[PDB]
Formats: sequence, C-alpha cells, structure tokens
Amino acid sequence: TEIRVHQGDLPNLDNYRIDAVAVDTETLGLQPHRDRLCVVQLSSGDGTADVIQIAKGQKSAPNLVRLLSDRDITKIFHFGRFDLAILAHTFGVMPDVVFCTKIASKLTRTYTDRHGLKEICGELLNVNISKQQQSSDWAAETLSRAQIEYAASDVLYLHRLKDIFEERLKREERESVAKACFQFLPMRANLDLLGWSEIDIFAHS
Amino acid sequence: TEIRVHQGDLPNLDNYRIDAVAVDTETLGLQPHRDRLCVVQLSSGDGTADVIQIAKGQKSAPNLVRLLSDRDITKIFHFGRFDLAILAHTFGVMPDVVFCTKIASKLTRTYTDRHGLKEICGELLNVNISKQQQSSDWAAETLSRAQIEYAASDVLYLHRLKDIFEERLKREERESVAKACFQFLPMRANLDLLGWSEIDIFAHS
Amino acid sequence: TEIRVHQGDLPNLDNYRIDAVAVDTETLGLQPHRDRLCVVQLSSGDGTADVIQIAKGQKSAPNLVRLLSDRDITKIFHFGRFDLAILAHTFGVMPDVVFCTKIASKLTRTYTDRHGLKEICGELLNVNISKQQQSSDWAAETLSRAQIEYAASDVLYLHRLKDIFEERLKREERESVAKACFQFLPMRANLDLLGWSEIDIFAHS
Amino acid sequence: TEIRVHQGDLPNLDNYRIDAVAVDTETLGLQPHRDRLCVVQLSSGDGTADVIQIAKGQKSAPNLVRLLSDRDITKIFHFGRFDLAILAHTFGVMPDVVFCTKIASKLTRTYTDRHGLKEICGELLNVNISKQQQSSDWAAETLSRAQIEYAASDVLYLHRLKDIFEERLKREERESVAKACFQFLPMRANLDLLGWSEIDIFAHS
Amino acid sequence: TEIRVHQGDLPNLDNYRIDAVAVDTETLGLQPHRDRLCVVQLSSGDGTADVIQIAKGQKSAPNLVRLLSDRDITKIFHFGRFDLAILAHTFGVMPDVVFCTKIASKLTRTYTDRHGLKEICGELLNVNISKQQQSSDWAAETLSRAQIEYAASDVLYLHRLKDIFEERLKREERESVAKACFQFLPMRANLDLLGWSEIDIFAHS
Amino acid sequence: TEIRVHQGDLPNLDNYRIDAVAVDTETLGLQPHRDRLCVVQLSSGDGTADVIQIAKGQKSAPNLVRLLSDRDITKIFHFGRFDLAILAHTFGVMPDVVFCTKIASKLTRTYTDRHGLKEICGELLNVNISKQQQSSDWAAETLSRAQIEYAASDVLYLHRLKDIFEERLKREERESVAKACFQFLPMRANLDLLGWSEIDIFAHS
Amino acid sequence: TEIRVHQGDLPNLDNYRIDAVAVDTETLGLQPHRDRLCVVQLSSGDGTADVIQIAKGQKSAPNLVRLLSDRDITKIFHFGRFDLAILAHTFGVMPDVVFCTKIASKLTRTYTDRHGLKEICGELLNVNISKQQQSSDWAAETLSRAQIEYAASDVLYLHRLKDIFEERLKREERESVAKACFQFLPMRANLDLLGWSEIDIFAHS
Amino acid sequence: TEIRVHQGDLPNLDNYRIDAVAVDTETLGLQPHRDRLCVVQLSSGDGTADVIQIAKGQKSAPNLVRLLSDRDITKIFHFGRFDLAILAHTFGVMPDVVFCTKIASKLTRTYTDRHGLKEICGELLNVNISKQQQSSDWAAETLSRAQIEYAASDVLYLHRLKDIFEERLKREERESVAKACFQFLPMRANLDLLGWSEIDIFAHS
Repeated sequence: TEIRVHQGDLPNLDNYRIDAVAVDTETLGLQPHRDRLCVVQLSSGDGTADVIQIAKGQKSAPNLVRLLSDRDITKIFHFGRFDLAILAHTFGVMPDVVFCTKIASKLTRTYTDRHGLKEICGELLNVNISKQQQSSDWAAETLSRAQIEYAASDVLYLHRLKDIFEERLKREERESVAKACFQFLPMRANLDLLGWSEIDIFAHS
Repeated sequence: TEIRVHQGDLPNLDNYRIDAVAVDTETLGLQPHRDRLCVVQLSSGDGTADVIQIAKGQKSAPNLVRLLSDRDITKIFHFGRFDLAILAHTFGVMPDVVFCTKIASKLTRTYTDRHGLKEICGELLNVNISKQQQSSDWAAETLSRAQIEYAASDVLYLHRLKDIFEERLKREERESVAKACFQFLPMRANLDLLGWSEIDIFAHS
Repeated sequence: TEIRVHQGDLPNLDNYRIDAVAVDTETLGLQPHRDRLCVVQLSSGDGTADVIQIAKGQKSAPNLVRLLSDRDITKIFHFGRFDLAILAHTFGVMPDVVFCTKIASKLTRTYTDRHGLKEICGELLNVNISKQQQSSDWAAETLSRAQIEYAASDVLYLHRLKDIFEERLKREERESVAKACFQFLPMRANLDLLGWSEIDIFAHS
Repeated sequence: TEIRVHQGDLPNLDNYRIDAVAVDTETLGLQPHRDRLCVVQLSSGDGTADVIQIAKGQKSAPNLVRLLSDRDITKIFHFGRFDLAILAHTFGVMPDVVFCTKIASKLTRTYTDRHGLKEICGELLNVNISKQQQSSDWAAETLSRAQIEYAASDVLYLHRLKDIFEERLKREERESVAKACFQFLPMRANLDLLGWSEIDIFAHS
Repeated sequence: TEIRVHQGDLPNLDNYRIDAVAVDTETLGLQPHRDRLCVVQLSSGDGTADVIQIAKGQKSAPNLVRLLSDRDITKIFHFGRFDLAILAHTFGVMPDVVFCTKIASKLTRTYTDRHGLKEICGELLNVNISKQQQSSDWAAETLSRAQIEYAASDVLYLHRLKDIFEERLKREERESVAKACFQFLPMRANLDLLGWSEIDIFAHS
Repeated sequence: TEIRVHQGDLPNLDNYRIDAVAVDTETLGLQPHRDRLCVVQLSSGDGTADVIQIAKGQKSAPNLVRLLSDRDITKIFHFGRFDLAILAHTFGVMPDVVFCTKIASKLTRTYTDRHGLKEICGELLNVNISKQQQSSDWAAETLSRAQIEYAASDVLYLHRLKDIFEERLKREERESVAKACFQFLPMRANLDLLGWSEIDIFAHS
Repeated sequence: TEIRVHQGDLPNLDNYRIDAVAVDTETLGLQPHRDRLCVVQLSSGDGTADVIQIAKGQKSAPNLVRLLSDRDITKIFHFGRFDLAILAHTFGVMPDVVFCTKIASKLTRTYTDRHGLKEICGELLNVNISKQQQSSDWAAETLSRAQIEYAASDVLYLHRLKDIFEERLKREERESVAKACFQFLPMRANLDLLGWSEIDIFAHS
Repeated sequence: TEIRVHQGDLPNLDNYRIDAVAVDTETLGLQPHRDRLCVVQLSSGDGTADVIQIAKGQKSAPNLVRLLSDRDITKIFHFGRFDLAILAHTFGVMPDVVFCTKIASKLTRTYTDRHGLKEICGELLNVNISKQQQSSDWAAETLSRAQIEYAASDVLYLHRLKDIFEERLKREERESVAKACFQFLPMRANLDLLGWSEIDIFAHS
C-alpha cells in the first residue's frame, strides 16, 4: 500500500474531492485535556492513505480543517466519539456530518457483543487486520515503518464497512435511528469536552 | 387544588390554548411491552390539573393526541425518556418538541448527584412534595382522592422548574447543549421501544 | 383473636372441613437439614388460628399430615418454596395442591420490587402487621404470648390475599401462568431438598 | 454428511415418522421481540439433517408446525428455554413435549460447571464440535457451506445425548425431577415472552 | 454499680478466686502491631467490674497476667480472636482456656445473622446495652465517667450469657464442636499476630 | 458569629497579621475544570469569619492571593487536596505551607473510619455542626443568611482542631510523617489538576 | 506405575504396615450429602498406588476403615477438609491424625498465591502432573486406564511433599502452628458436614 | 553476562564509584514484618550485576548500607515503594535519593495501563525478558543458575530506562512532578512499615 506521510498538514485537497473520507487519530491517551493529538490519518477509500504527523502545540492545519468543515463530505470514523472530541479540542472545529461504524455495529450486529474494529473487519470483509502487539510513543519525531503501516491500516477499510452497514441498516429498517444517532454524536463529543465524559446523560441514574 | 378527572380523553382543548403543557403518565410498571398505561396527567401551569384515566386496550384519544402532536406546544416532562416511550407505544404518536427537567438538572445542578423531582422541587421552589408511602393499583376502576391528588402533584410545578432551569442554562451558557439533548430524547425513547432500553448506544463498552 | 396452642398435633379436623387452609412454619433457621421445624400454624380464614408446637425428633403428626395430603384442599402459603421443603423433610409428605402469595405478587404487583408479606398486607388490605423487633428461639418449651400472637399474624390474612390475587390474575389474564407456577412449586421445593437450593435450574449460567 | 437446505418449510414429513426429533434454531440475537428467527434445524438422529431458512415476516410453516405440535413426538433441545420462546413467538404454537439436554446436564453432570453443548459432546461422546469462526449473518439470502455445516452440527448428536442422559437419570434416581422440569419448561419460555425473562420467578429476591 | 478504676495492674487477686472471669480490652484500633492496648476490663460475674488503665509501653502486669495464665480459670470473651491477640502482643502470654460468646452465638443462634453483643444481650436477657455514640480516645490520661461506665458495661453480662449458651449447646448437641473451636481459638489469634489476619487458613482458596 | 461578606477580595490584611489562617472554598462541583469557584471563607481563629463571594470569570484577588502565597502563614484546610486544586486553578497560585485536618485525623484517629469534619468536631470539641441538607446554588448573586452561616461554620473551628491534632501527633510520635504528607499535599493537588485525579500514583495498580 | 484396582475394600493391609499413608478420594461432586464417594486412592509412598472402587450404597469397608482409624498412622491429604468430610459421611469414621499439604503450603509458600497440587508438585519436585482435560463419570462400572492413572497420580507424590513441607516448617519455625491447624482440621470437616460449610466460624462477619 | 554472587555483603565499593546504582530485592513475600529479605541485586549500569545472599537474622551489611546511605548516589528501583520498605526494615536505613521507573512510567506512558517492568523493557528497548514459570524459594542456601540469572536480569536495564524516562519527562514537562513524587516515595514506604500499607493517605475515602 502507498502511505503518504506529511508534516503538519496536507499540501492540498487534490486527492479529496470526494463524497466521504475515512478519518482516524492517534494520541498520547484517552483524556483530551492531558494527552495531545499526535497523528491524523485520512483515506479516500482507495489503496492509499495520508498520515499527518501533528507537532506539539500546533493549533492550526488549514487544509485538514477545510476537509473537516465541508458539510458536503461525510467523515467516517470508528468510535468517532473520541476522534471528534480530540479533533475539536485541538483545532477548534467540530465536524457535523459523520458516520460511526461502532454505532452501526451496535445497531445491526445484534448477534454479538464484540464491536471492535478487528472483529468487524474479520466478520464483514474476511480481511485480517493485525493489531499492534505493543503500544508506542506516537509523539516520536520519526515514526517507525510499523507505526506508519498500523496508522494507515486503521483507515483503509472504513468505506467498505460503511457500504455494508448501510445495506444492513436498510434491510432491517433502522436507517432513521442511525441517522438520529449520527446527528447527536458531535454533541455527545462536546459533552465529553465540557466535563460529562463519565456520565450517560440519558440514564435514570 | 382543582383536579378534573376524565374518562378516556379530554372533552376539548379549550383549556390548552397555551405555549407549553406539562405531561406525566402512570403505568403498571417500567416495561412498556408488559405494563399498560393507566393514567395521563396534564397541567396548563395555572395551578389546576387534568387527570385522564386510560381504559385497558384503549387505542385512541384524539384530543389528547392532537395536543401531543402539536409542534407549537412544548411538552414538559420529568424524565421524559419513559413517558415518551409509553405514550408512543400506546397512542402511536411520538412527540418531538419536549423539555425534560431531569436532563436540565443534570446539566445545571452539577453540585449534587440527587436529581429526583421531589428534591428539585424542594431546592428550587421550597415546596414540599409528599410522596406515596406505598404503591397502588393505578388500574383500579375508581381512583381514590389520595391517588388523584398524588397524580396531580407530579405536574403542578413543572412550568416553574422549566423557567428556573432556563435561567440556569442561560447563566452557565449550556443552552445549545440542552437543546440538542432534548432534540435527541425522542429517538432515545424510540431506541428503548425497539429493544435497546438497557444499552448506552454511545458507550465504548 | 382466639389462638389455640397445641402440642404435637391437632386433636381433630372438626375445624378444617374447608376448601382452603392457610399454612406457615417457624424453624431454627433456613437450612432444613440442620434447622428443625418448631411450629406449624393453620387458619380456616374465620379469624382464628391454630398454633401447633412440634417436638424435637417428632416424626409423625397424623391429623396435620391428613390435611397436608388432602388433594381437595388448597394449601395457601407466603413463599411456600421454603415451607413445602421443611414440611416434606420433617413429615415425609409433600403437598401437591398449593397457592403461593409471593409468586402471585410477582405476577401481578409488577409496579413494585417489594413482595414481602408486610407490604402486601399494608397495600392490599390496609392491615398493619407488626414484625418482631428482635428474634426468638421458637424451640422454647413454652412460647410467650407475644411470640404466639406474632406467629398467628402470619396466617390470619392469607385467604383474603388469595381472593384479591385471584381477582388480579383474572384481570391481567395470567391465570394459566400462575397455575403452572403453582404446579411446579412442590418440585422446586424437592429440588431444594435434593441439593439444588442455590441453583436456578432454568438459568443459562 | 447430507444436509438438505430449504426455504420456508419442509417439502413433506416423509423423514419424520419417528418418536423424537432434534430441533435447534438460529436467530439474529437473544431478544425474540427484536431479533427474528432465521434458521430451523431438524434431525431424525441419523447422519443427515434438515436446515430450513425462514423468510423475514414469515408467519406460517405448516409441515414443520405439525411436527412441533405432535404430542407423540418428543422435541429434543439444548437450552430449549430459548428455542421454545422464539418458535412460539414466530409461529404461534408452543411445543409441550420436550427434552432439554442442558437441564439434564445440570441434573446429572454435578461434577462440572461447564454445561455447554461442546463440552457435553466432548466428554460424553468423544466427539469434537468445532464452533463458529465468527458470528456470521444468519439472515443472509444464501448461507455459506461453513454456516450450513455449523447449523447441522447442532442437531446431529442430540439423540445420542438424550439416550445417555436418560440412563444416568435412572441410575441416579432423578427421572421424576427431570420429567417435572421438562413439563414446566414451556411455561418458563412463555414467561420469557411475557416480560419476565430477567426474573427467577421462584427466588426469594 | 461499682466500677473500680486502676492504673497499671490489679492490686491483688482477692476478688478473683473464681472459676471463670469475663475479659475485654480497648485499644487505639484494630491492628495490634500499630494500636496499643489502653484498657483491660474484668468481671467476676457479680455486680461490679474492674477497669485497668495500661500505660504506653507497659510490658508487665503481673497480677492480671497471673490471672490470664491460670489454667483453672476460664477466660470469657466476646470475639476473643482480637482480645487474645492484643493481650499476647502486649504482655507476652497467650491464654489457653477460653470461651467466646461469638462462636457460641454462631453455633446456636442459627435463626439470625446478627451476632454482636448488643443483639445477643437484648434477645437472651432482655437487657438493653446502650453503646457510645462516638468513638473516643481510650489513651486519654483521665477516662470520663461515661467512658468508664461503657467499658465496664462490656463485661458485666458475659457470665450469664455463658450459662445460657452452654444450655443451648447441650440442647442442640454441639458441645464437642464448640469445645474444639474454643481449644483452637488461641492458635487462630497467633496466626493473626504472625501475619495471616486476612486469610481463612482452612479455605479452599 | 460576626460574618463579614465581601465581593472579590478582602479590603486589606489588617485582620490577618497572624501565624495561621483557616481556609475553605465553595464551588459548583467536584471538577475544577468545569465547576467554578464561588465562595472563599477565611478565619483568624477568632469568633468572626470573612466570606468573600467570587464572581464568574474573576482572575485576580490580590489581597487573598497575598495571604495564600505567604510562606510565613500556615493555611489550615479540611481535605485541602480539593481547595488547593481549585484555588490554584482559579488564581494561579498554589499554596505551599499547609496543614490538613483530614490527613491528621487519618494519622491519629485510627480507631474510626469516619473522618469528616462534622464527626471530628463532635468528638474533639463537643461542637455540633448542622449541615444544610439542602445543597444550594452557591453562585447566586445574593447569598441567604443560612448560606452565610453554613459557609462560616466550616472555618470557625479549624485552629482548635489543629492544636489538638498537633498534640496527638506529638503523643504518638508521628510528627515527621505528618510533615512529609503536608509537604507533598500541594503536589498531589497539582497532579489532580494535570489529569491524574482518579489515579493513586503510588499504587501498584 | 503399578496400580492395583480393587472392588469394595483392600484384600488385606500387608502393604500398609507403615507410619504414613497418602489418601485421596473422587466423588460425583463437591456436596457430600448429594454426591456419593466413588473411588479411594491409597499409597505407601513407593512407586505403586491402590485404587478402590466404592459401590453405590456401600456402608462399610473394613480394611480401609482399619487404616483410617489407626492413630499410629498419619493420613496425608491435599485439601483434607473435603476428603475427611466425604470419608466420614460414607463410612462413619473421622480420621484424627492427618497432614494436609494445602495448609502446609499456605503456611510456607508465602511467595505465591497458587497452592494447588499441580503448582506445588511442579515447583517442589520438578514433576509435571497432567490433569484431566475433561471431567469424567467416576461412577462408571469400568474405569479407563487413563482415568485410573489420573487417580493414581494424586497420591504418588504426597510423601515427598510432606517431607519437604516439614523441613520448611522447621526452617521458618512454624511447626506448632501447623500441628494445631492439623489438629483442628477434622473438626472443620465435621462443621462442614453439620451445615456450616459456607461459614468461616472464626471470622468477625 | 557476569554475575558476582556474595555472602552477606559486598567486599568493597570498588565497582560502585558511580553517580547512580540500580537496586532490587527478593524476599519470601510481600509483607516485610513476616517475610524476610533473602537476596539483594545491584548494578553499576554496565553489563554486570552483583547478587548478594542475605542470611536469616542478619542485621548489618556495612558496605551495602554505606552505599544505600550515600546521598550523592541515586538508587534506581522499579516499584521502589516495596524495596525501600524491606531494606529499611531489615537494615535500619531508609534511602532518600531514589528514582522509580514505575512512577515514571505512570507519568509518561499514559497510553497504556500496563506499567510492569516486562512491558516497559519490551516497549522501550525491544529486549525480551523471560520470567520464571512460577516463583521460587529465594531462601535456599545455594541459588540455582536460573535463579541467579533471573535475579540479575531485573537490575541490568534500569539505567537505560532511567535515561529514557528522564528524556520523556523533560519532553512532556513533568520533571518537577516526578521530582516531588520521588521525594515523597521514601515516606510512602515508611507509612507502609508503620501500618498504613492498605491506605491511600490522600484519598477522600
């Protein structure tokens, strides 16, 4: 696979005049206020991916942010609740046209309790994703080849998954449910940033 | 306290030419598929209430349902997640313009973990609500006077709470958060009806 | 109330030529293999009760056992799962025509999670049962008056409860469910005696 | 291994003029109100099995349903509590002559806590059951060969297990216990359909 | 009631020419290695008690310790597991003739799960023990009168309890079990001193 | 007591030329990043207290911060872990000469597990603190008299507690332990602000 | 591995004129009142073992019981708490001179939390025990060779373990602790038979 | 590798004229009051290590203790909380210049919750340490070759880890936090020795 590695931002949007872009992030941890965004991955759904290393203290990435803001382009995530939070905290823009394969999995793969990306890719595409056998310092000045391949591998399959999940949501007549969930997901992320990350706001207690 | 008790439906909406109506329900239990709707309470905020007994197997209540469907009238609930579910299950109409005092409490009364209606009314209005010392047969053919007064007490104060909560949401600058939560609440209730009542659809696990 | 106290057995069945008898027991504890039966209580529903003190090592109680065996008389219990076990373990006869107010409560009082006898009697009859504020031996040669009255209070109201629960079971269309539960209850007690007292035999795990 | 795959129903009952039939199901999940019946598997106890694909919204399967309601034919299940529930919900007929290998295991294999079908077949028959390599889409229009073979494997051994268990139920003198449990099992499944699926109806709490 | 308060040790054993003595202690906490012995209380079973203040770092109390080591005198404790440990840690002598009302309660009062001294005295002697409403500094140079009376109240009733528990142990044919438990109790206390305070040494895991 | 209420800051430090000042805060909740500081309370150890209401968005309080920064003045807190965190978050200055009555209680009152201020004041001083039991909105523009009295009550007694705790720490030879804990406490609060508030940094796991 | 299999009893005691015998049992489960004794294994400590099949309903085994009753012969068990209980329940004799390798392990192998026989034999002897990969029917008329060998492996190594544990107990000066524990172990087993199997009789709660 | 094994103490400090020494211990268990220190491992950070066997009852090791006391030499531990406790308990000297790789990991490796030495060495150095298959008797008079190699492997890499963690702490600007944690760590160990080993002294509860 071809993986293009960039510093700071995309050079241009020539490769992203499309209807949907797959998006993922890597960080130093699960807490956006402590653990900075380190790498952002994008894919057009073809056999290539873009991996953008983000510098410490970087507040802007103009081309990427133009992609994130374009209402005409659906951003595909796996568990977008986190990626939306860290992206909004880092660059100040919250995407509002999104698709999340984890919510879709919870709405369609009702015969299992395993909704991780590895299990989804294995079941839906017969593609074997190999997951890192160790964690690493994503803030390293120079990423290893294994890191680059793993980061690109996290976005290469989201288009095919979205297509399959759209077929399943149509078959079982749950399209409007998913649509409402996706509409609320950015605000769920905002609730996380504001301090309710450990609270199910809709629960009785 | 004037409490008007009706069988089946309101006679008309002459008392409900207003911008917001407080709504509550009573049932035989927490599971809409097993436990039928027994009582619906309404208040215009003028210190009076309407208590409508719903018959077993009743499928229609055109005047009440006309009120519930009117998008120009905000329906105020406390923990509307349940009431919306049972109302939609019973009458086939899902309200889509709502305000929930429990979500508002969780978004504003951040200094406590106790969000029940009795406590909210106590703190915000210095009004003492006396709650039943046991449960009762809400399906009884004739409700007792104590039952009627208890049922009306659940709607008499929701307008005043909504006014106060709106002041607090404005003060802490969380109005758009609450608006998005209320917009999603009917779909959360629908998700409950469809079989996800025990699942936080946005959680990682 | 007149409470007649007997040693070992009823003198005769002159007071029990009836269709239903209320039954309760008092033991040295919850484990029938260790904790012996001490008292058996009966009521015809006429507001009087018989309290039969059972001696240590007693193997027979012929008049009582004739009552327990008579298929034309329904035995009413509250949580008969236990009483059936201790009676069968002590006298060798398992009743097979029974009614249990706890199962009936779980099938009809779906609006609460409190199914104890005190709450049922309070909510269904407005009768205040006063429960012992301390424990007792019950193996005492001579029971106190307070002890005798506390024991009688457990059988004095079961007929009225059975009548009301039968009305509710008919109303909610659960008569055949209750009948099957009562038909299985003696075997559930037998399973307890055989060693499965801590196992839900129908659970997946 | 001959596996005949059908859509909707058996062509005839020529293969099922027998005293007992092994039955299993596959669904979209564990909740009958949400997750539809997708496959029914049958076996005569021979080296072949019948796999019947059930269409979405299908209300009738007359030849199969005649088999399910034939009181002269024992239906053998593993954990029939579920299969009975989904079958009764889908076709409106509750079988009432059943044998469950999981209840039998809990009554006889008291030296282990693993009562799943794989462990039982391994210990009792030295047969190696290979389980699904993923939780596939049982609602697929065309089942894969792996799916068909896995579905058949669930019924091929239930006759031999039923035979062995009935020797250890007579050896350990538990025949009447097992018979009563099997007689109650359809009502346990009905209770599941009515809304008590999470409730041990016989427990103290 | 007469309470004699002493510094360091009894002046003599003139009041303790008896076959059994009730013993209790007070400390700065539950961990003998950190929390020193502050008070020891004794009673002959009559209407008076002796309360002995132990100084910080005190290693010897010859008259009291003489009493503790006299094998012709049974030492009565409530939950002697603790008192034996702290006494041996402080004075270097482990009593080996003991009676514990907590073990006796667990072996006889099988109809309850509350085995504390207050509950025992109330049920077996209709005596109301009033327990201090706030812990206090038992190491204070001068004990208050209320403190002294509480400390004495903890030993005044143990003889009467021992007599009743012995009657019950004979009645229920558990004398040899209880005797063997009391014989083992000092070694359980030694195990506590050696570092096994959180381990049931007889448990499977 | 005389309680002087101020907006924003002390007028001067004329009342605080002292060696130790008692400090407490009130906020909108437990999470410093979400819940703003609303009230700061101070006491010289006399019979009066100062209550300074802090406005939304206030960044500066020069007289208060002079007191908080003065290394020659010990700041007495109860559970200073929180107050230090919120003070440093609000005004940008972390006090570094502190005494915490809760740590001292945990180091000296080893005979109890209840270390709250009400219980400590009750035991050590025989002073009854009455708690609001209401939990009001401390950000209100005008505080009620009850709010002012409750807020002052939290600082009026800390000097007397500090004196007693110092006596006990000397008696049990734990002075250097307390000194080390107090020296680390500001860094524990900083760790809370940085994102480790739910992590015991010294735990094995 | 000479293994002699017998029916009912040893033919004689010619192989057991020794000072310590390794003993183990197999049953149909963990509950002696429900699960009968099926096999008894004995070893003189040499390279051979005796495996005695016990018949259903068998009440006597005179030669075995002669061995179990002999006070001059130490019975070595691993987790003798169970074996003593089932032996006493089956044959009516409680051994009173015992050694348990699990208690010894808990008193000496303080550097691990795994006290099972496999771990002990592996660490202390470098002997690899391969345990049953599936439970089995120990009541089978004919045991398989693999089954018999598994049964023999449980007694073949206990003498060597006892020798090592006694040396280690001497090294850490815990001989009298172990002796007292072994003396109490038969009464712990009796307590299990009487109904306290789930209770640590020495715990505070 | 070169591993020098000594009895009692180092002969001299000729190999330890360095700024920092890696230190680890092995014991008979986790409780210093019960489980004696058995082995001490030292490294200069080069490819060799010293392994010192400590005798039972040994109170002094002058050269080792001289090293531990020298404030110009930083002692590197992994989870030094334990080693500091056991060293001070055994030799009476509490080191006060320390670096702990577990605290450093918890302050920098925020992207994982697994902070054990094996994981750290695997991630940071790509060195695979193979750990024993169980624990072992570290009190043996003669250690095995496998024991000696396993013990040396625990100190051989701490210098390289300290260098990497120090670079990361500078990078993420947490140097002063780490320094304060390390300054408090010896007092945390002292708190463990004094009896607060199970208590987070800074927690609210």
